[PDB]
Amino acid sequence: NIKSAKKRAIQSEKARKHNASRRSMMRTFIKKVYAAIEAGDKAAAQKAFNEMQPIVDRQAAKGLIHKNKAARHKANLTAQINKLA
Amino acid sequence: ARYLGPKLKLSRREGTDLFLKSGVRAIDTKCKIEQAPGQHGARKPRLSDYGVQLREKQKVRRIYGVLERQFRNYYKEAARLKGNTGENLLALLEGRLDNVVYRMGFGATRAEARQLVSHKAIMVNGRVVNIASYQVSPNDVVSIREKAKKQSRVKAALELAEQREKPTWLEVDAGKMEGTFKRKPERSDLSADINEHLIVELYSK
Amino acid sequence: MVTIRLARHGAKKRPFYQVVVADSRNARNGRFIERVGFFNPIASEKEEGTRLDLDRIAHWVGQGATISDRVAALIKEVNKAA
Amino acid sequence: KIRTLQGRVVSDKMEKSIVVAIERFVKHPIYGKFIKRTTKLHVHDENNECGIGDVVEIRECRPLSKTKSWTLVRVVEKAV
RNA sequence: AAUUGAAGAGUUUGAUCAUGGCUCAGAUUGAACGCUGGCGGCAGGCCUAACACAUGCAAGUCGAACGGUAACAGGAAGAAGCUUGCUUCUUUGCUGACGAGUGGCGGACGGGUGAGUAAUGUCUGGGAAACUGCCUGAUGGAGGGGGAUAACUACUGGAAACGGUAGCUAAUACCGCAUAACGUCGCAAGACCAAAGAGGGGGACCUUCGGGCCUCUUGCCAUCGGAUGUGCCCAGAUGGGAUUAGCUAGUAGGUGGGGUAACGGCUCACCUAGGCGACGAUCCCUAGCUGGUCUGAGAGGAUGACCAGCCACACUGGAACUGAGACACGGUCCAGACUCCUACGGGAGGCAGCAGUGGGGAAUAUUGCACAAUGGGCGCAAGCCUGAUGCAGCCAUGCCGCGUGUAUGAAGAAGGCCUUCGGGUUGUAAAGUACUUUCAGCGGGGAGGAAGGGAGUAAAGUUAAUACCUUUGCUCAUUGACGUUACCCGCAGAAGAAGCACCGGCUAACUCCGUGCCAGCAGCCGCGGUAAUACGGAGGGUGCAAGCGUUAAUCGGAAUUACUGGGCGUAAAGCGCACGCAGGCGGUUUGUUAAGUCAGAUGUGAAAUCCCCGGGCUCAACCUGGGAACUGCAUCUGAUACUGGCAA
Ligand SMILES: [Mg+2]
Ligand SMILES: [Mg+2]
Ligand SMILES: [Mg+2]
Ligand SMILES: [Mg+2]
Ligand SMILES: [Mg+2]
Ligand SMILES: [Mg+2]
Ligand SMILES: [Mg+2]
Ligand SMILES: [Mg+2]
Ligand SMILES: [Mg+2]
Ligand SMILES: [Mg+2]
Ligand SMILES: [Mg+2]
Ligand SMILES: [Mg+2]
Ligand SMILES: [Mg+2]
Ligand SMILES: [Mg+2]
Ligand SMILES: [Mg+2]
Ligand SMILES: [Mg+2]
Ligand SMILES: [Mg+2]
Ligand SMILES: [Mg+2]
Ligand SMILES: [Mg+2]
Ligand SMILES: [Mg+2]
Ligand SMILES: [Mg+2]
Ligand SMILES: [Mg+2]
Ligand SMILES: [Mg+2]
Ligand SMILES: [Mg+2]
Ligand SMILES: [Mg+2]
Ligand SMILES: [Mg+2]
Ligand SMILES: [Mg+2]
Ligand SMILES: [Mg+2]
Ligand SMILES: [Mg+2]
Ligand SMILES: [Mg+2]
Ligand SMILES: [Mg+2]
Ligand SMILES: [Mg+2]
Repeated sequence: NIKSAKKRAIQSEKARKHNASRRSMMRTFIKKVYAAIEAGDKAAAQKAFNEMQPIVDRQAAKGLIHKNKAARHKANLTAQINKLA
Repeated sequence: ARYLGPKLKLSRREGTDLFLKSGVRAIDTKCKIEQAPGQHGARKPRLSDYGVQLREKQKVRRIYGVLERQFRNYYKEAARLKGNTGENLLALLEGRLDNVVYRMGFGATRAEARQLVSHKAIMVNGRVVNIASYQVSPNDVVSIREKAKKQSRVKAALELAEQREKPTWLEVDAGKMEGTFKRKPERSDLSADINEHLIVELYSK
Repeated sequence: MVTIRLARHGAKKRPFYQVVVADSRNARNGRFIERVGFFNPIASEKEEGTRLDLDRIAHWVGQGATISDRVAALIKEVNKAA
Repeated sequence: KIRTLQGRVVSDKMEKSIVVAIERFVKHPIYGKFIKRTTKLHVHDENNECGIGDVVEIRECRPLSKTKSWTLVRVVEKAV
């Protein structure tokens, strides 16, 4: 509503889409990992983990997932794979 | 604020002289004191304990020219201040500038002595204080302002001021027209014909 | 950021400030952490008028806090030692 | 330790969902008489052992379950 | 020194004592109304409809992040107005600046209101599993690339709101890439993650004269810290009702995945069959909580405006997005209720911000001034913004101060009133005479709230440096909305300034006349039918006094819910009787326990308030320094008579 930071309304939306995409691309690569794990494949599992690893740490830094969020992922995943993989 | 009506009418009802025409003459008459504050003024008021309790404080009140509001507060204060409520009442009552003005004899009546104050023609430890209830205290020094010094009233005033018992807790001059409040008047100074613990009882229930 | 500033508990036309440490975003005369002085701008020549617990202040300042233009001013006026 | 309570069990019959009573005595804030104000607490015990009617010592921890913020520390007596 | 402080009266009776309710004196109020009304200081001001709202204003700022020029300003090779230095327009962003635009920070603060909430709350006290913008401590970073787009230009659709297409461009927008530990995952080996530049001044040197380069300043990334803020969990306490007694399927717990900043039935799947409740669950009704406020000798009772803290809400219901923080008061989305604009196709908006309006009501203010101060946002700065705030206006709403005059004045006038006609009274009252002039009026003078910032200059911290910057002095010119400021001086004339309730008893204050169970009074008792101190008028008086009364309202007295502090034979009151579960209480001795109980220590109990001693406004209200007090809570250590447990 008429007040300078209508601008902020349009700004927040820029950001909204920005994060929407990566936030998604992130959790896709995250899925990829759980996929192999649910399958049985120990290799593709590590494979997935090593590609999702960077992109988690990565996003965290830029700050749409923030630190400990990443950790857990590496943590749970790691545990998982070498349970029977 | 100020009573403002006939002054003697009071003394007559209160049954005693209140020095409201304080000036020239003495031991009234030239008035009619006593036997008729009004149309049935003669008749004896076989009056209740509430009656007497009422009139004593009323007397003390008609004396210093103070209204209920202030007076009620004076009591409130006395009561707070350590040691005997009834006395502190009187202490406070005397610490009144306008009173300390009249007492030092700069004014015939307490009223006159007050009008004096109201009319920035008086000065505690130097500077002018034009408000009647200004509390005067030990060592304070009140003096008529040069501007209107030795003028009609105050001459006569300081004059019959010696006709009076003349205080004790203070020290006039009459030349420099200044005076020093030496000490908070003791109980034993003043009074006799005023009975505090009645006006205490009054405001005590 | 936490700051030292003049909370104003004066009285119409006769201001008298409580200088205070607080969360800078709080109301002027509101939630504070501790009082660390006072500054009577009427004070007058008489006596008192700018008592100031320098010890705590410059410990908060070191602690991280920051200072009003008008507070620091009272300090390089209070001199500091004499 | 940092503080601790005791109190009889009252219910063992659930997979580590142990519940403990804690009777006190208090001045009635208005009529002086001292009366019994009980407190029940959902306390964790692993490998279920505390038994109905056992006195037991209890300490306060972080939230285990919704309802649980206490663990046991010891036991005291049995066969009531 | 600092809670060292408690009263009773009227009324059942012919009368009495008791029982007992009603009533009164008191204090208090965000008050209203009737009458009246002079000035000031401080304060207070929609208690009702969380009813609905026209209009202005309440959040912006930064050109020292960026492309930039459209405004108005200088200036400029150069084209000239021409009265040869005064200067006109073409233009050029060249720079002082600056609309719009990108960008950063702020729009989560400040301010409003208690609708909801009897517990995602509050208060007291504790705990473990967390994040935390700006500020700050430390230690290193701060490489090298890429693709974009708004603005803009062209065409173009709409009444408007606001758009479509296509180009085109900068950065501190954006994304790779390198780098990668004292960070994250991992027992380890290993694996993996970031960034941004902008400005000030400056010796050679030289440059494509833009700069390199030197130099500081500032911004940027990471890690661990602090500080503040915040999330979470525990226990106790925080209203009423049984004419509500049973409640509960994520319900209670366990295991694993998921999830969150974090612990967690937070979520899920499976397993267990749990969980709550008569010490009051569930259900119903009411409600923001606190510090405190009023009252009371206290204990209590009542209460939660103004000030401060916490919470909750932002047209109603719902949702998330952005972000350090929101599920966002002047942000977005959906639905709804409602209103406004419209060229009829479509658009827009939410005062419980300030002021103001309609409405409701017994009743609650100006569509003001200013950022001068204090404080908040942005900025290197100067500044800009700030209905926060400082102030002004309105209302006797209250509290406090002051005034409306001071003296003098008698056979005491007149008039009124009463009168047994002798006199009495109004009454020193008036008149008269002297006197004073606060306040309001008028005129002159004139504090403080002002610190700081601006130029200079000086010295110092720096560095190639005497630049810059920062620092600290010096001078110089300055900055107040309030404001006809406070306060001071002169001026004139007592001149402009008293009203309201009451007078039978309780209860201070009495007569006449009118009236005649009428008119009328009435807090309670009760007054009125011919002498009415009770009606109404009058004269007199008492009480208050710029207020006075009436009404409303809380506590008081009410020991009239009695814990302090009461009763039940005949006044209200023992269940018609018994048995007995729960519950309460329980003889006597020793040991042990140490929960109650007691002791000490420590932390905590925000400030304000209250109180004590002070200090500051002419006093006072008001402002303020310092104590005292917060009678509470919690941890630890003790003591063991009494109570509780245990044992015999
Ligand atoms: Mg897990
Ligand atoms: Mg008054
Ligand atoms: Mg009778
Ligand atoms: Mg009127
Ligand atoms: Mg601009
Ligand atoms: Mg960036
Ligand atoms: Mg990398
Ligand atoms: Mg880069
Ligand atoms: Mg789990
Ligand atoms: Mg409510
Ligand atoms: Mg009492
Ligand atoms: Mg307010
Ligand atoms: Mg909502
Ligand atoms: Mg987020
Ligand atoms: Mg609004
Ligand atoms: Mg408003
Ligand atoms: Mg109306
Ligand atoms: Mg305001
Ligand atoms: Mg006559
Ligand atoms: Mg005047
Ligand atoms: Mg000044
Ligand atoms: Mg000065
Ligand atoms: Mg009487
Ligand atoms: Mg009457
Ligand atoms: Mg008659
Ligand atoms: Mg009582
Ligand atoms: Mg009784
Ligand atoms: Mg009976
Ligand atoms: Mg019986
Ligand atoms: Mg306190
Ligand atoms: Mg004083
Ligand atoms: Mg025993």
